[PDB]
Amino acid sequence: VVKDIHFEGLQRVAVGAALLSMPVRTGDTVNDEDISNTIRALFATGNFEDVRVLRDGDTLLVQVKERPTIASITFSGNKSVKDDMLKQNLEASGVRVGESLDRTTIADIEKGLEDFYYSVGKYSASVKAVVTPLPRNRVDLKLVFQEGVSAEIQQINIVGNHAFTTDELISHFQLRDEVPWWNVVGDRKYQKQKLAGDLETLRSYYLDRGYARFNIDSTQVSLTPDKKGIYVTVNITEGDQYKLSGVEVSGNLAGHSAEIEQLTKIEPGELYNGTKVTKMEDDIKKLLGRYGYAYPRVQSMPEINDADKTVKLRVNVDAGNRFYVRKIRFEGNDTSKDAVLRREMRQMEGAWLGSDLVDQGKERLNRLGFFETVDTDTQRVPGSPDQVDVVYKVKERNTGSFNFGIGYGTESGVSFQAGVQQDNWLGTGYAVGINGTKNDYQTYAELSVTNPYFTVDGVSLGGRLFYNDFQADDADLSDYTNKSYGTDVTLGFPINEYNSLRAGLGYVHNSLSNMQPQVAMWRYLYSMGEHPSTSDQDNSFKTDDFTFNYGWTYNKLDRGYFPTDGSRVNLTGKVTIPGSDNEYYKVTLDTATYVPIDDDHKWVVLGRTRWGYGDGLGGKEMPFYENFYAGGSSTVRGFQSNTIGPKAVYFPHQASNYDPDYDYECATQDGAKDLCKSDDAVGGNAMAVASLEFITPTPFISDKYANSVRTSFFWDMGTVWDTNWDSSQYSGYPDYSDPSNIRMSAGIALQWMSPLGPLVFSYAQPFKKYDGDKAEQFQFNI
Amino acid sequence: RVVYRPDINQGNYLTANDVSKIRVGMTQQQVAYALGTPLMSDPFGTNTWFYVFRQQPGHEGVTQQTLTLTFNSSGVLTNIDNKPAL
Amino acid sequence: FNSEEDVVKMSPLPTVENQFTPTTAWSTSVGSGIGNFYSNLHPALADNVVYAADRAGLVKALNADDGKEIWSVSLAEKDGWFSKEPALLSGGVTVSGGHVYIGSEKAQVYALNTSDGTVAWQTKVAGEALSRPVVSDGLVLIHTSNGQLQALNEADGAVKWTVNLDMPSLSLRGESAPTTAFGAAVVGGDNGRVSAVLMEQGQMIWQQRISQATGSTEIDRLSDVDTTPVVVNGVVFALAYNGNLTALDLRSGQIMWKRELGSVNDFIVDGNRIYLVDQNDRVMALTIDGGVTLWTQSDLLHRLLTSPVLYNGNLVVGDSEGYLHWINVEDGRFVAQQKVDSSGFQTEPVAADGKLLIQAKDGTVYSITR
Amino acid sequence: VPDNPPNEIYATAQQKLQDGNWRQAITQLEALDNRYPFGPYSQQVQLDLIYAYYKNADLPLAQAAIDRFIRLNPTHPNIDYVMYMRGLTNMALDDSALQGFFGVDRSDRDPQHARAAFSDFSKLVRGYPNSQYTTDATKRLVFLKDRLAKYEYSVAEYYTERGAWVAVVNRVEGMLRDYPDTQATRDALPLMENAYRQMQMNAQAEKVAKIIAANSS
Amino acid sequence: SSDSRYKRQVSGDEAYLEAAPLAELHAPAGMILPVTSGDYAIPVTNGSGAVGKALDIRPPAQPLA
Repeated sequence: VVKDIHFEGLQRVAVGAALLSMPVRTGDTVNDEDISNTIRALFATGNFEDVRVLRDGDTLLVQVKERPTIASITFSGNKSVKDDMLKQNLEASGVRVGESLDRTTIADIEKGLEDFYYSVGKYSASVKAVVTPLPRNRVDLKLVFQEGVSAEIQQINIVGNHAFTTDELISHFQLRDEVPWWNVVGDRKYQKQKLAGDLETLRSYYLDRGYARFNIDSTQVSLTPDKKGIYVTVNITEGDQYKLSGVEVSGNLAGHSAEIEQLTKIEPGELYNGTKVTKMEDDIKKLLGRYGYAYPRVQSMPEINDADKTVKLRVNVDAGNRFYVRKIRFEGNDTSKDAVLRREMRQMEGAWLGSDLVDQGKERLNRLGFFETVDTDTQRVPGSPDQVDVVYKVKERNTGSFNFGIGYGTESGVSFQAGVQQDNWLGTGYAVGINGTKNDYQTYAELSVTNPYFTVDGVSLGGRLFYNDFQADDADLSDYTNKSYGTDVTLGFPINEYNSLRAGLGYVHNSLSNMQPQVAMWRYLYSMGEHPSTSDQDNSFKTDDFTFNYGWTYNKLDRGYFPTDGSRVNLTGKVTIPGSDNEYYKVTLDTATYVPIDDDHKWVVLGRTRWGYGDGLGGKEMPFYENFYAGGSSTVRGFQSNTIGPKAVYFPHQASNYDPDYDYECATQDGAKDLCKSDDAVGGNAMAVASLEFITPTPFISDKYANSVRTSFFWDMGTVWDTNWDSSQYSGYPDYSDPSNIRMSAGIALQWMSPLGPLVFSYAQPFKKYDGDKAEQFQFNI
Repeated sequence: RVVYRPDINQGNYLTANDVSKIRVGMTQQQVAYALGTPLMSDPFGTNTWFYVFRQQPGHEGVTQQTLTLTFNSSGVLTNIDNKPAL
Repeated sequence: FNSEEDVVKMSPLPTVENQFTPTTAWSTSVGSGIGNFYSNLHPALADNVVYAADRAGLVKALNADDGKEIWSVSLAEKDGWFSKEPALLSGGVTVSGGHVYIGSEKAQVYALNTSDGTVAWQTKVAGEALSRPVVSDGLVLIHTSNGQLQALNEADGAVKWTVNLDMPSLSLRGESAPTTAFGAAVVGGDNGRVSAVLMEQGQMIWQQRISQATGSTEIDRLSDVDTTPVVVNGVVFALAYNGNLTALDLRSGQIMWKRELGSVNDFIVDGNRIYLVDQNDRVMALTIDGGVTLWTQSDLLHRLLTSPVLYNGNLVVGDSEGYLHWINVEDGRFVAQQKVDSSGFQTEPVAADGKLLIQAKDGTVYSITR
Repeated sequence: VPDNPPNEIYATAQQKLQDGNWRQAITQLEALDNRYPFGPYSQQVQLDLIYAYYKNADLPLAQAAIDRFIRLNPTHPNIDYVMYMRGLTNMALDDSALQGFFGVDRSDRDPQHARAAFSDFSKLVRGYPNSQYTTDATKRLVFLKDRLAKYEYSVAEYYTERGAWVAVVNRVEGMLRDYPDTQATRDALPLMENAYRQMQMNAQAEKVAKIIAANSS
Repeated sequence: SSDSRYKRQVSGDEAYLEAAPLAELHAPAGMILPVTSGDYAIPVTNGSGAVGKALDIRPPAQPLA
């Protein structure tokens, strides 16, 4: 009968919308039934509570408190707690952002926080949840969280225990009392499931020991009202050990019996403690799994006699799921081709269960480190109780490489230190490595190329193609210039997947023109018989050398991006066949080892070392450029890069075809005109380098962050002695014939492997060197 | 290298035993689930079935065991196909 | 590293009146001993003698004396995976006349009927130790708050009636231990339902659900709920672990005088005359008239108390760090003029006549009277 | 982000959309979605956001907005628009054109996004075979079928080399049951033939050769 | 990707307007050729919407709001 009335001020669910929301539909015979209906439904809707029946004439006229709906939660207070559990416990509490606000639910989140603390352990229920209806539609929720409490749990209440020393048990456990000053290995803390796990710790412990009546029964939790001194008590019910002299088994495995018989081949004296035969059962388990099963039901049910202490074990042994074979599949292959990943696999359809297959595929993936969710899904392919589908996940990141150095040559032709790596180029089935250091007058050009396959038997399309025209130009180039040019390309049929002595082709010739005026250079050419000069840097050598070499490589590594189980081994040795200017016997040696010193593995010790020596044509000095430089760069830092060992002394020279005046420090146009102390370290013919360092998570970053960020600390030790050296002329200057060039320095190294930036920030503070080593203070690597 | 190759298999092994478990004819369902997966699914026509194991172990030995049956009905056969290495 | 806690209201020392001299006639230590580790320490006095024991069960007797303390029974067991491991020190102590009754950390009963010094009767029994040994006529009867009843009965060393009762998940630091009133083996609500197992051979006489002995319901717990009984005038004032009042007599829930006003820390509810200190650190001396009394000086805030021992009208309630609080006739008012072994206060004292008996965490026997 | 009276909110937003800097517009529309959810903006704002996303080729944002609308509204007169765009984004999931350009293309990449595309499109046509959308549907349908024919070709001939030539066989049987209508499939037919060769299986080889002759590709 | 598209019709070839030979495979009438297993048949449409480019790339409709 109503007009769905006038409102000088209506805003929300309205004249009509409110008209019907309450039992006040225009056109109704309304009774007080409807009035109470209005009142209650107003409370009820959980969108609006300013509840009344205020009729002018009899027309409802209202001061409103318009508050729809929940709008501003304010998770006030989050100490080590995040706002997300607050939000999730919020919808758990039945309200949320976007929820109808029924002011009823309030205390729940109090509880929703309060009780929450329990599941952590530590409990300080301080849950200040206050709501401010802001009167147009807005709501501001103040969610003030006080929980001052810790799970610092040390009640080693270990009782029922008279077989294994309480302390031994403690050592089994994760609640100790002292922080080592030698290594972080201790535990003291809580969770319900830490509880259970430790329960099993001691339990497995016992039953393993051969216990067969051991159980645990006492669990009495207590905390002081101060909420920190956490004492909880536990007791057990021990078992009985045994000695074993009895055995039974029943097999329906189709034909592997006396292979078990003598596969164990015990004789009449051997002791009961159970996990021994648990590994006997694993024996026969994977025995059949390889034979061609997947899921036989096989148990070893024991007995309990002490009335003669006489125990006999029985085993039921099924045959299992022989032949479930279906195609393999992939997921997460998105820029890689199916075919290349299939080139990875070694699996074969049309067989029976092989763990070795799938798990090796896992690891082969792990090797790659471009992309990682190493997932072999091998469920029963539905239906036809005859088969099993095979399917595979991986998670990827855009991974690509380039290294160079800052400057210089932006004032000049845009100068390039261009070493660039697609690593999706193996997405071409083969990967090429390229870096040229096309420096103003240093034209370094290399080629590295590998398809892992000429042929799948292991032969890998591996080639190394070299030239540099090197000039070394600041004010001239006739100090020296090289057309230097050589290629080494592999050939090997690696029959064992860790044995390789191979026979690839190794050649260089170089054109060496107008070399430098330094004493080693002179005597080396004298050694070549090519007696060198006295005042220029102008001379000739055309070097043509012929290689017969063998070398062996052995690497077991898990993770491709970042291993943990690091054992990588690479050895080269060159016996140089004649027509080579030097028939050098060159030995080059390098190893690296991650030992993940923990099973969380966050803690990995890294040791890396390298030998380099040349013994070849006893009868020549060495064609020099086979030299060793190392130090002060990354394997060592704080010092000049690759500067160690033997120095570089100039000889009085007055040309190079123009070495310029105001020249090298001495023995030339600058300073001293005669032989002098020109000490510029270059190293000798036996080099040795090694880093001794540790790797540890900065956990102050997200699991993603540390997944991309690595933090370690190094001791960087190197020495290089020239086996062929003088004291007679070095009657005043230092010498090299055995490891004495040992130094000290340590550094902090930080690397973030962000997809576009692999980032190196280092502070290695140099704390020992020798003569010829210069200081290095601040620069930020690649 | 024509000298060596890593060994070669096409498995799901068997023997004249489960063969003896089997004979001329019984429903394509039963035997189909009995001797295992149908190794070579005839596409078209003849329900021609091909239990063949293949083995090439490294330049001295072999096993090409080939089997074929025909089930053109409720699962009826009169088909002989067994042979060792070839 | 250090961000897990929030501020607490604490009101350490706002007022002291020097109108009491807390003098000492002796003040002695034999040194912890105590450490910080729960048990029933208190300066129990037998016939003018307190036999002070520090750790490794070292007893030395100060017998109402200006501080000489010698009855050398310095005893941790001869043995163990440590061969005299003295720590893990919580023992049941009783002196009946001249007999000492000691259980050691795991129900270890020792009857030192002091005549030679260390009197060598021991029986070692399994289980654990929480409360005092209640010797009802040769019957060393104990409830430990694992809901356990033990009757070490020394005509053989132990005649065993084992009555293990209900328990909740959290062990009640309000311990149940036998309180005998007229054969009334009065032992409280193990989940809050007060049980009688009176010994005839071990005999659960009666129960009656009273209240909550809290172990798993997320409710009010903070107040020092000494879930412990005070049977007096028949009417039993057994604190229950939810902080609500109840009075039972005739054994019985036939009365449950349950006036709740809140929850308390320190109680001696002596007949009708109640001495109650809340977690507010507010003490009332309740003379019930329907159960209404709050004389709140929460002007002290959240300091752990020790059992308020009254003497000369003088309810001296000891709260940690050199403070004992001597509520004389006027209620709930005293003067806080303090000198003791300020070595923290952490468990109940047992007092005696109008004097004071105190035992320190570091010191042992200090005679802080007037 | 505006909270004008809300049509001028939604208008400063769409002002940034027609303005084309669709990012700021999306900010503005979300703020409108941030402030007032009670009524039917969701419909209007959601179309704005989906269209802007997918024209920016904001592929997963497009999926998200589409799905959260179809949850807000799983039946309006714009079913064709939305379901069409879903098939499209499922396609876009399979292949991305950013490295495809020094001479690169993805022809045997993620099967399952193509799965989602084929599902969406065949679903839509068997529901709605009457739109400008339907034409795109059939076009890209045959396209992807042929595409994954080539994917299969890649993979199976890979085996063929690798020597799963019998597994090759049954794969080819697979594409057979899939479709004999695209040219790689034609080409494959001889591959099964090759299997018959190398696996000594003779009359079958004769037969497959005849089929190679018969459909002549 | 814009190769004169992304403005009024779908990307990809228009050669799937001229897609692969969808040809009945050949053998005499009266043989079963158990090839075929799916929803892939393309009917003779009359449309069934717009064929080509000038179509709506635009949503089939838009509400002013």
